[PDB]
Amino acid sequence: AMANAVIGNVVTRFPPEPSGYLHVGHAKAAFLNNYYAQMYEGKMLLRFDDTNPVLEDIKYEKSIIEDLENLGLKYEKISYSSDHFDLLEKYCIDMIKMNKAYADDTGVEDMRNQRGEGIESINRNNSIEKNLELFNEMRKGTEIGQKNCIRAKINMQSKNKCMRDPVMYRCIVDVPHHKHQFKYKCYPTYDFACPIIDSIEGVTHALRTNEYSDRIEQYNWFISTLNLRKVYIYEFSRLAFVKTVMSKRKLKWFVENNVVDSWVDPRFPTIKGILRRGLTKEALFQFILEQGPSKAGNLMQWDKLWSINKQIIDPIIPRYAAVDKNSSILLILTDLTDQVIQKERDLHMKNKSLGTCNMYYNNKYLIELEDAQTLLENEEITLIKLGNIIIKNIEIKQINALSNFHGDFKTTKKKIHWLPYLPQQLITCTLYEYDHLITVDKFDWTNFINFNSKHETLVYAEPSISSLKVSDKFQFERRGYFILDKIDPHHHLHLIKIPDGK
Ligand SMILES: [Cl-]
Ligand SMILES: [Cl-]
Ligand SMILES: [Cl-]
Ligand SMILES: [Cl-]
Ligand SMILES: [Cl-]
Ligand SMILES: [Mn+2]
Ligand SMILES: [Mn+2]
Ligand SMILES: [Mn+2]
Ligand SMILES: [Mn+2]
Repeated sequence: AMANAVIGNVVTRFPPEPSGYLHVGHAKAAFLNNYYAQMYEGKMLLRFDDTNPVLEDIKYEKSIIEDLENLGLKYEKISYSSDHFDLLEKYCIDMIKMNKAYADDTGVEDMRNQRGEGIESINRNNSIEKNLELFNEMRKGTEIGQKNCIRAKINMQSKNKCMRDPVMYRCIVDVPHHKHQFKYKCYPTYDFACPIIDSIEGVTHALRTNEYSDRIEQYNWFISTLNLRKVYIYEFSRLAFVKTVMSKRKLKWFVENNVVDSWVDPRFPTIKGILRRGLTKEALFQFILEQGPSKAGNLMQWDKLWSINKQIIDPIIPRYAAVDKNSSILLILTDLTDQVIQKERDLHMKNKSLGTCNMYYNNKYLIELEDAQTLLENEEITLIKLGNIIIKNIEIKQINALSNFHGDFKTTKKKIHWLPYLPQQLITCTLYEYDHLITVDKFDWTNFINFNSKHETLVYAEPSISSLKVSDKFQFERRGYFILDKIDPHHHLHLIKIPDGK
């Protein structure tokens, strides 16, 4: 819903916590806020939701910004929740002075169960000036102040657990804030800060994953009680996948235990990781647009996302060939000579926009051991993109065959790929095939870790693959889809298999 949205006057905002790397969960949010803003020719704010102190190992803002650019999402302005602390304090005092907030020194268990059973706590009827004295205590971070929090005074008998005096401010004196250090001793809560900040920042349409509770009634109460400009708020379903560890504790465990090497490892749910695994932002965004709502708590399968991605990339990438380097066996076309013939072929047989490549042939070829051990004497097979041959004797250590290129491809059922036996021009490559880090769909947990989830293979590839640049995607004939990840000394390629949904 873009309720009462007006063309040219919509402002949304994407509000990630600046305390971690962007991961695919953020995906939906980042896109939908951009989607709706473009639908209405409006603006999308980027607000780092730094409302409470969190110990950070790195300033994550740069990472988030870079990933957002890598998704084509552009935003009008960048703010911090923390930029409104002074304003938020002002409003908190106004709340106290309208008798719509009180200080409460009741304990956490007691408070939780009085909210459960609906008992208004003793302090609910404090005087305004007592509430003010206590709030200043919190602002100062004294003993008393740390004993206290500020709650909204709504309705403890309400049907909705979120309207029974939610907490608005808290006193945190020991954890530093990633921007203001220990300058603030009290901090607003998410529930109090979000409506206020959206309102004063110009947001017309706040978008939020459904948290299964009716925070909406609360949001709205805050906005009306304070007499602020109204913000519409639409809840959409969270996007989460199976076999995906999204918990920072367990992610850090992986990283510090050398199960992965960085937070950008392709088995990780970070945006950098999944792009590195070969996903297109087009695929992800179309997946989001096409998936509809999801019951709170449901996890999606990866297969549809990768199938979308395959349909996207299949028509716009070159097709090259590669064989297993240590097990490839030699096939000799005994009627030809070792003169090296070079023919122009098309990089895509059905998309000449990608252009041409050079193909080399000789009397000597490299074919797959599986393909090889499938052959039979006097069997006429097809070297793809080249022509047909008839096998003579399967010596498997060698295969001898005779050329017959001018015959038709129709009468042939076996159509194998190949590499010209030119070791000084064949390109050596490492293929990485990744698997999920956990064996289960959701959560003694480390006993479900797939430790051997990075399979490496050495292959030879056509010389023309040298033309590829880092991050290029392509297809290996009868092998699958890959993305160039790294170029090494002596043009050794590191290639990551892109899942295809099958
Ligand atoms: Cl609470
Ligand atoms: Cl939804
Ligand atoms: Cl955690
Ligand atoms: Cl790595
Ligand atoms: Cl086949
Ligand atoms: Mn920071
Ligand atoms: Mn010769
Ligand atoms: Mn010929
Ligand atoms: Mn495996």
